[PDB]
Amino acid sequence: TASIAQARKLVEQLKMEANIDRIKVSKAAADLMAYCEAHAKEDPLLTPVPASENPFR
Amino acid sequence: YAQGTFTSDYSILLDKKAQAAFIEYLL
Amino acid sequence: ELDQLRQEAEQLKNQIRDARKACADATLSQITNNIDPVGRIQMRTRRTLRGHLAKIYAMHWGTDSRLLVSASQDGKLIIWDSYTTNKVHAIPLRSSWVMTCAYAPSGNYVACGGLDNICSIYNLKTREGNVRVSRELAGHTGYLSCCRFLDDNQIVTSSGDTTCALWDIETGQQTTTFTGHTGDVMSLSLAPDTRLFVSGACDASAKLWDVREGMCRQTFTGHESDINAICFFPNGNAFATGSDDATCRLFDLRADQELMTYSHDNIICGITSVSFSKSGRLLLAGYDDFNCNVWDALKADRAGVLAGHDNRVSCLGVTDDGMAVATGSWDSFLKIWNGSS
Amino acid sequence: TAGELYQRWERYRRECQEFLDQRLILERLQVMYTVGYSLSLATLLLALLILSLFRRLHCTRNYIHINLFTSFMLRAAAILSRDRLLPRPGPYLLWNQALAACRTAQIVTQYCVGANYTWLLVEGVYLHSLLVLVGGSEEGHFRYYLLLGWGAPALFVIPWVIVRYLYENTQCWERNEVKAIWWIIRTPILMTILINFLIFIRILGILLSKLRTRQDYRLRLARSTLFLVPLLGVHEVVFAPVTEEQARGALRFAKLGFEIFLSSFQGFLVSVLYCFINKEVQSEIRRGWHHCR
Amino acid sequence: QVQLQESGGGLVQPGGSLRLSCAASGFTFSNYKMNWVRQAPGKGLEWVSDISQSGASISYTGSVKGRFTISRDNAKNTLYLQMNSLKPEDTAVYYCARCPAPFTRDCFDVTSTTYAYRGQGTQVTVSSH
Amino acid sequence: LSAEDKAAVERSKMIEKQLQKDKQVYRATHRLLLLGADNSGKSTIVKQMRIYHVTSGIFETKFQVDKVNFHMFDVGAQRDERRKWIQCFNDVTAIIFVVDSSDYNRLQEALNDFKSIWNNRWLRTISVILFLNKQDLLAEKVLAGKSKIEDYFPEFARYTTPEDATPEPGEDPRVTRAKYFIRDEFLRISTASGDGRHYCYPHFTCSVDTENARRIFNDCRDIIQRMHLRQYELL
Repeated sequence: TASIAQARKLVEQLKMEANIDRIKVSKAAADLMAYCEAHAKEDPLLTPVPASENPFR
Repeated sequence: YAQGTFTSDYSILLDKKAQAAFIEYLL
Repeated sequence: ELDQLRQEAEQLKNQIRDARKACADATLSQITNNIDPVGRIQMRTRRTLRGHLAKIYAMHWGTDSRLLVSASQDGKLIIWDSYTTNKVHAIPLRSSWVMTCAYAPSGNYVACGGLDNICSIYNLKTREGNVRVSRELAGHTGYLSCCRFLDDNQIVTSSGDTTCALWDIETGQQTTTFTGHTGDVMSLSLAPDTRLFVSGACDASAKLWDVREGMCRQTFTGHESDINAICFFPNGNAFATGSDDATCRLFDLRADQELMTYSHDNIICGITSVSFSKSGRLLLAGYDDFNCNVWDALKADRAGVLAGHDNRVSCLGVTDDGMAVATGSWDSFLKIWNGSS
Repeated sequence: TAGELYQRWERYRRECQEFLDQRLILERLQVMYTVGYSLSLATLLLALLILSLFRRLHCTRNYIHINLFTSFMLRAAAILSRDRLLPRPGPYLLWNQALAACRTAQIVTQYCVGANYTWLLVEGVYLHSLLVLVGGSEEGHFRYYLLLGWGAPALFVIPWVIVRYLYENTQCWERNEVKAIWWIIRTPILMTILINFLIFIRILGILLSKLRTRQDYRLRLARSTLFLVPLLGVHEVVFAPVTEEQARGALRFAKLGFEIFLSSFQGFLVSVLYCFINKEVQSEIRRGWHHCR
Repeated sequence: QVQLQESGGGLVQPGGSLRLSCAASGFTFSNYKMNWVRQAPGKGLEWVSDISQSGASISYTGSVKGRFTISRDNAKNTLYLQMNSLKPEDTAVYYCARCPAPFTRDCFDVTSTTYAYRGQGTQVTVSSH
Repeated sequence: LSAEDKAAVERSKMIEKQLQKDKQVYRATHRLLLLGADNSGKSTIVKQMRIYHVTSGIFETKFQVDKVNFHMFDVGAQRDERRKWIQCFNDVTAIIFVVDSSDYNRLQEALNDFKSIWNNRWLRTISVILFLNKQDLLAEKVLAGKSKIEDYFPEFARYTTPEDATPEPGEDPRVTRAKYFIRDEFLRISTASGDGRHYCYPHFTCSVDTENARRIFNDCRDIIQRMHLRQYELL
């Protein structure tokens, strides 16, 4: 039966997937904030670069 | 060609009035 | 029998859902409440590239922030220059229907593929200078939706037969296959480390795969319709997906759950392409109602709008240095936007 | 003529020394038709501007509309320029610089009228080729249309310069003494008009098939033909019913006035019918305004 | 998680009546044209009925016209279909399946062999002991 | 500096010259999409024009009528769900929808497929050339009378043969009433929402017919004329 093969695979897939370590959203959101602020000065799209050096005149 | 005929009719119609007046102006 | 397995599946999903809620202290918006607004963002169309006769379905910037390759349904694959607008190649395709395109990180190869189940690959730097098809990676059942050049010798193709595969160019065979989603895989994006990658499908779920191991690691389910496009956060620990409900959702890898849903009540169309800025602060989303929206990753704000296209926007790509944004569309025009001090 | 009168007037002294009402109606037509001409110059220039600089509307069809519109200004401007000169005996009661200027202003108007009339034929031919002709993808005939649009009237007016100058030269090319010389310029105008009538009939025949296939009907056909008549300039064919009759009386002035009327306001009518009524450009201004706001 | 589990069904005598309720969660049960596809044994998936975004536009297949009624409750987040005068060939497994996209009227792949937004299926059998 | 840049522009001028040549041939040909079910005679329709020859994905057949070229695409190996690749065919001239009239079972499935095509957002401006295929078998099924269309379509008892019907000389009245009911079932969907952007062109076709490319030609020509007339606001 094709149904029994799929169901066995799905349970095995979920069983291994559920056994992972989850980092609290407070830390995860902090890391996203830290990366954006750290590289904000080197983002030529959020803060436009002076026209003297951009290639698109 | 409306334009041409109108200015052709106007060309003579005003010219003829100048004639019959020029002679009468003398007398 | 069948009931025994399904009963475990329902309970197992319950375990995951309860575990995710356990590690959810505060939302991303709650933490970023003190972050100052990005501010109004105005963008000017620096260049407009014309030469495609039909709608544009794909585009990909080069590794040197130059030579964007774009594919259109007239059977053309043009390689532009983005400076002086000069065209470098006009590679003609065997099949007029093309749904994706790629540019190799080395810049030597360019891939293709579409409603033909074949990922044609072109060698740009031939000995005689003439571009010829180098490989025809066949083996997919459904159409091809996206193909990203993972290294100059491998390529990950996402097809419409609910599979993604990793090819070897020289051998021309599927090195490994990722039998995941139950619906068409519509988009693909490799991690910055070229180790993992993600894929949004038509079942409203974007999975995460290990290229070396070959099996899915995590499954993310927050959407409610087909996922049309998907990107990666520049650090590789988050990603954003756009679907047919006009919502862009920023998922997190370590937290294994969605964080923000960028949407508005005035938008009902549905995203076709997403792409982050260089630093990840901005999130551009190519919407169906003819214009793109420049969101704000840390707080849904809709800083700007790039309303300059006639037909729907089906493309988006930010250069490696994050200097320009190119938005192809179904009006056969590529517009290269940029900031203005 | 008047000029011959003074010539014989002076020679008499050498031996010695050893029509009111028709003027008013023509003047009343002169103000009336220059009102339409001046208005058409003002209104269509607005139409030409909002349709030429917009990159959204640049199909080959609008290129002819751009060229058809600019032929109306160049025709209307020439008429206003020539009418402004008008070296009439009354302006004065020896003179120079005007009889030659009237020659230059008139010869521009003759080409300007020919350019407008032959451009209506081009639009009719292109529309005919867009429906009746099969297989031709077009976009390669624009070289020929531009040549026919502006180069065809040159063949109509350049001989008119030569043949009249050496045979029946007049003071400033305004007096038409002989009807034989009135041709060469008039005949191509009639030929272009007659060809457009055949093209107009063919398009009405096709449009009848389109309306009958999907079935109110009487209203749709009526609006379409009046939408098509000014485009091909075909209304003029029924105001020229073999001029060999030349009926005398106020009917001739009334017929000429109505014929003058349509020519004067043709530019304004064509401008408003294909720039304002046209939903594509009208709705496109909303999309452009949305970006501005 | 778009889940559309169904209820009702079972054994009913010929000429009787039955009611199926399909409860939708994981998405806004509104601005979504729903359907009631069914699959008889030995046959492919076939389309039975559909309802518009907020009612007022309802259609049925030919064989069930005048015998089934379909109703929706946006507040209750449930989709209803009520049978009447059951017939022996109506024995099939009924599914509730929504249109792929919101604010649309072109539900495309609802009777396909596989579809993401379809329910598990309720078995309805019309026979006598 | 300009010495190398001129070489780049010289290549860009050569590329544009070839692109202009390919623009004429791209705009000269008409691209058609062919759709249908398993029972529909899609292959037989293709085989009729397969004579003019010049994992698989999509097939293409090139046939030319009256010096006008047509491209005719038929999807070969794609999954059941077609809501994602159908958006590629939003620029085709017309959609050739083939229906098996003599089925009475999957006819409702055929009607639903037409309804979704008609109402699709990206196919709202594509005219559909309807080919009610296998009309010869419909005569045999109706004449025998074993299977009754009333059993699947309840609104057939009150149906009456349309006045504008033009049956073949010698066709039975029962067959004419039955064949025009199927046509009016599809046209009810087409006229419900199609005002002037696109139309349906029904065609009664047998299993084998020597005149089918002309029907596509005589009906793609109508589509082109209507679009140009609508561009001029004359329609």
